[PDB]
Amino acid sequence: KLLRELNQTSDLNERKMLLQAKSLWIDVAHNTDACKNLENEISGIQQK
Amino acid sequence: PILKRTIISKRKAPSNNEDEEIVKTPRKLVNYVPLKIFNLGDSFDDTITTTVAK
Amino acid sequence: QLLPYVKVKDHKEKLNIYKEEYERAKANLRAILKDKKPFANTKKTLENQ
Amino acid sequence: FNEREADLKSQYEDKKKFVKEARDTPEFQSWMREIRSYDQDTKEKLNKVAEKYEEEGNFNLSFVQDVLDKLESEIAMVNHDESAVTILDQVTAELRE
Amino acid sequence: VAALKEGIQRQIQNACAFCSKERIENVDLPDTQEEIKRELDKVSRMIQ
Repeated sequence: KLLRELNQTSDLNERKMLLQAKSLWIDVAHNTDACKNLENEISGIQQK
Repeated sequence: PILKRTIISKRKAPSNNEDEEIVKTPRKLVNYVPLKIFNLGDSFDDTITTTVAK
Repeated sequence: QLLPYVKVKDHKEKLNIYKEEYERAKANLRAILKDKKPFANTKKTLENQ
Repeated sequence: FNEREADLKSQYEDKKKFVKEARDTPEFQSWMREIRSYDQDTKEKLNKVAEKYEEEGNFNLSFVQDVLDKLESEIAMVNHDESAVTILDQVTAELRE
Repeated sequence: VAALKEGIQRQIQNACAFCSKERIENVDLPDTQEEIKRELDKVSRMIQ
């Protein structure tokens, strides 16, 4: 019964795990888009 | 009444939050410094909850 | 029920910083506009030279 | 100097646009209506609770983080609420009987 | 860019360690970091 309560809590825990993984993925996406912007800026500087 | 005037901020109370230096301070021509390893979030650790998910 | 304190404080701070930035920008613009005419006068003197 | 002043003028116009955007906001439209809502019940208990809130705010030495922390704490407290609250009088009446 | 790429490699290795980066993009969540931080605080309080 405590394990069933753990399952009920773990549904929210995995939801929090997914939210934190989504936050990490968005951080990775922010880093990647900023890297793409830096690549565009370096490409413009290389064109100059 | 008194509560509204105390809560509200007079525009004259500060010097319009004036900045330091007459003009903006100069910067390096590139000065990228990407950093941004963490954007908000943080707080509860991911490793412990990942082991909990496993 | 009253004005939101966080929002009013944030709005006042942003208005103050925007107003000071506007004031410094307009002061700099007036200074450069006043200083521009002597450059035109110097260009006229250099064309005379 | 002409290109530099043109850039400064463009920045000045951008700053003026930012200043204009700072005012006449939807939040400002919300304002002057909250003032009417406060004027609906003037002072009395509301003045006392407002004075207590001001004292708490100045004691906390914060205006943004403190309010968010209190809001999060009160939402967390309200999350566990209304447990078996459907019947309060009947159970007491039957217990007394 | 190399330092940013090393940071991105560390972040993606952490994302692979924590669930999977490729398994998170399918889920829908607002891009704004402040909303995600508020949701993380809310779920943390719910877990507490």
